[PDB]
Amino acid sequence: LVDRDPIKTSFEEWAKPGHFSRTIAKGPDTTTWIWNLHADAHDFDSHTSDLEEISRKVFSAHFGQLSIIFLWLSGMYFHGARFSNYEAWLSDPTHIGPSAQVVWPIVGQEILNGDVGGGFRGIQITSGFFQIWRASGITSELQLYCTAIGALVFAALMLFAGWFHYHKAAPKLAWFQDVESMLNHHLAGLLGLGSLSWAGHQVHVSLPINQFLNAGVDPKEIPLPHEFILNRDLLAQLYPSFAEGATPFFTLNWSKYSEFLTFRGGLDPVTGGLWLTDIAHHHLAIAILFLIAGHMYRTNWGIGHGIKDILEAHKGPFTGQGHKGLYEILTTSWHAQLSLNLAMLGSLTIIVAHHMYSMPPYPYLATDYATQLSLFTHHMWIGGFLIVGAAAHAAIFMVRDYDPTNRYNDLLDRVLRHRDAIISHLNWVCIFLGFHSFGLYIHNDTMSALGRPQDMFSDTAIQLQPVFAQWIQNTHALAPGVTAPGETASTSLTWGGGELVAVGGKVALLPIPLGTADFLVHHIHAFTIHVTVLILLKGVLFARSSRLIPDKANLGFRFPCDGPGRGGTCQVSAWDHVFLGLFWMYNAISVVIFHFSWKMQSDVWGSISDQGVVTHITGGNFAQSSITINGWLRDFLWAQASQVIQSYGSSLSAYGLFFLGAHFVWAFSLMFLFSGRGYWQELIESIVWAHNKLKVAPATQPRALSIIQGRAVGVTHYLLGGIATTWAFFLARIIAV
Amino acid sequence: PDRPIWFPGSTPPEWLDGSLPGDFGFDPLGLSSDPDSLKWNVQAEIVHCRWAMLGAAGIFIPEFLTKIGILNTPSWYTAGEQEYFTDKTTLFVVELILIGWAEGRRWADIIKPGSVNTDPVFPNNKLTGTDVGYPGGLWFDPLGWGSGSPAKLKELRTKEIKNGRLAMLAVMGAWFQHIYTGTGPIDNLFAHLADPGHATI
Amino acid sequence: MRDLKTYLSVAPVLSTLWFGSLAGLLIEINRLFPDALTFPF
Amino acid sequence: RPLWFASSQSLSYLDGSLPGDYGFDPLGLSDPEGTGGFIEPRWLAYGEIINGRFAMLGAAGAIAPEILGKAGLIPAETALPWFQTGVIPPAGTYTYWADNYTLFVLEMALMGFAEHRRLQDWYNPGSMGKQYFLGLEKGLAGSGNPAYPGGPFFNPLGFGKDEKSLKELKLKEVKNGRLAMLAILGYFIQGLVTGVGPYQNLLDHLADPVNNNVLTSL
Ligand code: CLA
Ligand code: CLA
Ligand code: CLA
Ligand SMILES: CC(/C=C/C=C(C)/C=C/[C@@]12O[C@]1(C)C[C@@H](O)CC2(C)C)=C\C=C\C=C(C)\C=C\C=C(C)\C=C\[C@@]12O[C@]1(C)C[C@@H](O)CC2(C)C
Repeated sequence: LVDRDPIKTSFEEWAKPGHFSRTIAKGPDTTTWIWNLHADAHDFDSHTSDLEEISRKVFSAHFGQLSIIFLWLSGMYFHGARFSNYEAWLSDPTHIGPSAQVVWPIVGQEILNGDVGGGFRGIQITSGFFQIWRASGITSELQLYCTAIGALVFAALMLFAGWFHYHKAAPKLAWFQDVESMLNHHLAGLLGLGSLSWAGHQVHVSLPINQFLNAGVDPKEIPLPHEFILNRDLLAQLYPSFAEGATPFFTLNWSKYSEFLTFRGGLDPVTGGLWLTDIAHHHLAIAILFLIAGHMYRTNWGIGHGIKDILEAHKGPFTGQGHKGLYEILTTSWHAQLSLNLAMLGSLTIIVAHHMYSMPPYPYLATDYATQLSLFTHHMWIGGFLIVGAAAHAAIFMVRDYDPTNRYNDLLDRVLRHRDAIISHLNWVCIFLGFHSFGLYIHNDTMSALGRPQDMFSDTAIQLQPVFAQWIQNTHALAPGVTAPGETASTSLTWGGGELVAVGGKVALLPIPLGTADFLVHHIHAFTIHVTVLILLKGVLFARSSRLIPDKANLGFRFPCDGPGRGGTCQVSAWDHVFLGLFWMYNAISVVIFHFSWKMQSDVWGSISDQGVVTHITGGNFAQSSITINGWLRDFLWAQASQVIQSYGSSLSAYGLFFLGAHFVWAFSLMFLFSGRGYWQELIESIVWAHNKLKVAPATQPRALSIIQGRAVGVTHYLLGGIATTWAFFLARIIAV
Repeated sequence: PDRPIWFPGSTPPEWLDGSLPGDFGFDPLGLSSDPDSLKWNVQAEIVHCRWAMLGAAGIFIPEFLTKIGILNTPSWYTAGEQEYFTDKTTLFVVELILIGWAEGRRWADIIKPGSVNTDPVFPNNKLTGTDVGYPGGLWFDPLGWGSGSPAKLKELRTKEIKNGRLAMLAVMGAWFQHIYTGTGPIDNLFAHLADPGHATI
Repeated sequence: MRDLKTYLSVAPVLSTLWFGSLAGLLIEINRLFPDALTFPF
Repeated sequence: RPLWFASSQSLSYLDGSLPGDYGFDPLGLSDPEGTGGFIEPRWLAYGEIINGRFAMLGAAGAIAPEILGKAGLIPAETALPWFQTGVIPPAGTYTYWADNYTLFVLEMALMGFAEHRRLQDWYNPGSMGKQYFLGLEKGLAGSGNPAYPGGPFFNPLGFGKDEKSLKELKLKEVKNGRLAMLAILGYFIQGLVTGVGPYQNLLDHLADPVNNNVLTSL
């Protein structure tokens, strides 16, 4: 199912911009043509109506994405070998700050090459690559150079594959629609075999090298990874069970492998991370489970399941026919699959962000506060963006590919017939949550201002205790020995076990208390999430029609309005709902990251002394100061911003410059959001007049930006400015202290 | 159409029809698809060939005689670091002026053929050439072998082109050999002939 | 190739080349003569 | 005709034209729908024939110096196993009249000439007998079948005069090539797990089968 040489390789189409569209290829009468060229670059569905060609175009771009990712990985690995102090950091991870970037001295920018330890001058990095390299057994820079070379080779291979599968042998449509085979392969081979290979690498390389490192041996005296394979005596000395070979595995005497395959739980006191034996056992079990899961769906040999057969058998007295017809929708529309995958990926990213901080998987990662904060905020933002994109593409599918005549589905029909109740109930829930979550903050502020601290919602006057979460913490703290007999310690130290882990005089992790403030902040999170969901679902559900504009589907997915009639019809399209929900996503993620930062700085992170007294960074003021808006403004925003505003003249002045630059970018966006196109089109007419006077009027007539373009520019600049401000503030605050 | 090709069994590019001397249909990247680029590349190849042949002679003949002891000339690699009767920038300026006058008239013949064939000072003296790149005349063709039947001209120009390509390859090889081995080009040949099995990169 | 030369004359590529050369020239000029506040000649 | 693990899908296009055809294709790689790239029945047959011929050359080569060494015919310094004769220098090396990397370039040049001529025959049939090649292009014209070029160079003895005899010899060649490929896989994997010469493996097995065996080696 491939075609030989579908499209000739030529430079002819390079010299004719806009060849993908008939209208754009005509020529640039005005300046709107240039903007329209870029906005429709990757909309393959608008270029042609053939599903096979769209699938072939989609298949090739992923190869370019993979090549770009491989180039990025190659650069990251190469910079750590040539412009880094990784070897010096390896001998003292607790007193040296990782750095992998140096700057050329031209205009006085060499001040950014601050001292970081190990006789090195550079920029301190917070991506956590040093911990990953240490956990993999990497010791010298030659291995990093080899990894960079391999990544370059893989990027070249990906680029060649991308060219080949589009210009020499393009698969047919019947190849793409083999969902059962694709699922079987991506489950058994992509995931299970990868987990098995990583488990093997961890067993044979990471474990002995990491044990030698934790023993305190000089990294230059540790035997090379290949010495543990050729010389089984070394492994037998390290692990006696290796002397028996693979015989216990094939005789089901798996108890002999308990030395390097454990079920301990908790953190390693030496490094502050999870035990590597637990990780190896976890990867082995996950590989087995994924290998089993990949033999469910039917193929050329009869045995297995048919996804259509599974779907068609589920229906209920409330839902009618049920899931019949969903198989044909998901195997014919690219947008629905994209929306579902984007939503699932965003949720998974948020879950990963939440899980990484409380269960540190890398050595010397819990005590690196900047890395933890950066990873948390980065992954949360990525998850939010993916979640928004899911709804955007769901609306796109609803507008374009919906067709009840040939693709009828009962479940989709029933949802669209009672959307008013869903929207009204969601509106009521949002209003109730906003009143009963944010209103308690204003009450506390008013009572504090009036001089009545005894009438506030606080731990000392009127308690609002999160009794349900405390019960979960108590249950999980008592899990070992009762409901998890095979475990020695709890999964996390934050459950409330009472034990504290200190590495290098710093607090890695300890139980986290929950009080009245956590109740309020959690309900604030719920309120913001509910409002965002309301906006996106209202946008998706009313994409085709409404009581105001019955024929909204004919106007398309991205149109500005339908005139000033009916009192005003501004921003009625589904695109405008995504444009509006991006702001609320930004708001929710900012509140969440502020909560995380303040809570960790106030109740977890700190230093321990010889007598064992913990002194936190901010002194534990979160409980009594976060219950008012004035407290958030004073003890968090005003107090913690002194690091970034006093960074001039030092190696951290770049963050100080980025603070003001992001301020300017954020403030600059309000011009596009608060104004309209007619004023700017009328203003241009006067500017064109004087150019005509001096014979400098261009033939490409200048036109003001369209309404949609202006809204997009405004939202983009707004988001960029806000995120850059928060990034600069966080990094400047956390690197110094 | 029946001429030998660089890749037997393949099809030569359309713009290479075998009319030019030394034509084997080798143009994988199509750098001379349009005629103007073809003419410019032909002129550039001719100039590169002649310069390379002169350089190859001047590199290899002096180094051969030095090894056997007839002369005691220095290495071609370090011949630029000796001291001469004047500063090197003065020689460079004199060279720039002279070769600017020389190559300037060559540029005009390429753009507008048949316009620089007359002596500016003594109009009685003319160049007899008719093809771009082959000036002819008594100054450049004193022996009179440069005119005749088309077969003779094609044979001679093919010989010149092939010899020039070989000279270009030889000069690049000598430069890289001196970069890598750090020894004179003649010494490398004797080393290879001493132990052909092992005298290698 | 005529079509390859045509693609090199498009506005973004030409602008990128011009601005790269310009930035290189300015950086070299500032490297040769650093910390200039007044015109002394 | 006999069949070996044939299937309804496989039998729809394996009608027995090819030599050594038993209808064996469980994965359906020779399915002639949507052929392209390197997945094509003609290219697959050509690759099978070439791989079989090379394995036939390699199966005897990796064992010929070994058996004479134990037979006292060649000097013991040349009776090395295939994996120590210099293929993998870490596994062992032997000094020839030139270093290994120098031999590699000459081998690559000669094999490049040969394989490029063969590939250019495959792409456009009958081409190699046109251009002047030291006057040897008269006998390199081929025969129209890429895997069986024939001619005075590749068929000096003039074997296979009769069509049925040619069919029989093609069948024998295919069978021997498959057997040689299996033998080469056995060579590689036996060398991987035992670390000694395959002839030594056979001699050890003949010494006693119950003590030198898969149950005792693994
Ligand atoms: C797997 C991820 C993925 C994929 C494959 C797609 C694919 C697609 N999306 Mg999409 N989208 C995604 C995630 C994804 N999206 C997410 C997460 C969101 C939410 C933010 C959206 C929101 C979205 C909207 C709102 C729209 C699409 C549209 C489209 C389609 C046309 C794309 C196009 O023309 O863009 C062209 C690409 C660009 C113009 C590049 C944008 C430049 C960015 C925004 C600025 C970057 C700033 C940078 C840092 C500054 C440096 C500048 C430099 C020059 C100096 C295409 C099928 C469009 C569509 O289907 O219309 C019918 C459409 O209107 N998407
Ligand atoms: C060579 C082209 C050119 C010329 C001669 C002028 C000349 C003028 N412009 Mg102007 N302008 C240009 C391009 C040009 N503009 C472009 C491309 C833009 C869009 C960014 C503008 C935007 C603009 C505004 C908004 C205003 C003017 C105004 C003016 C007048 C006041 C003088 C001045 O310095 O204004 C300031 C000039 C600028 C800020 C322009 C920025 C410089 C541009 C980027 C240079 C680009 C040149 C272009 C690349 C040419 C390529 C040449 C190449 C093909 C060889 C003056 C008559 C003012 C006026 O009196 O109103 C009528 C005014 O308010 N211009
Ligand atoms: C006319 C071209 C030419 C010739 C005759 C030689 C000849 C020689 N080179 Mg050499 N070389 C050449 C070009 C050439 N080179 C070029 C272009 C480079 C740059 C990559 C080099 C780089 C190079 C190195 C680094 C070394 C040599 C060395 C040597 C000597 C040992 C043989 C060897 O290992 O060659 C190896 C040659 C190559 C790797 C280059 C490929 C050959 C080119 C493409 C020409 C091919 C020959 C030609 C097609 C056949 C017809 C011409 C024939 C009559 C000579 C030998 C005298 C070695 C030495 O010093 O000896 C002691 C040595 O260490 N060469
Ligand atoms: C041209 C050249 C290289 C050629 C490159 C090739 C084959 C490219 C081929 C292709 O393009 C084609 C055909 C078609 C395309 O589709 C594909 C490619 C593959 C791209 C080498 C040398 C080119 C140029 C050379 C040889 C220069 C010579 C130098 C001289 C004269 C030196 C003289 C002196 O040495 C003396 C005499 C004495 C000393 O003391 C002083 C000095 C000054 C050092």
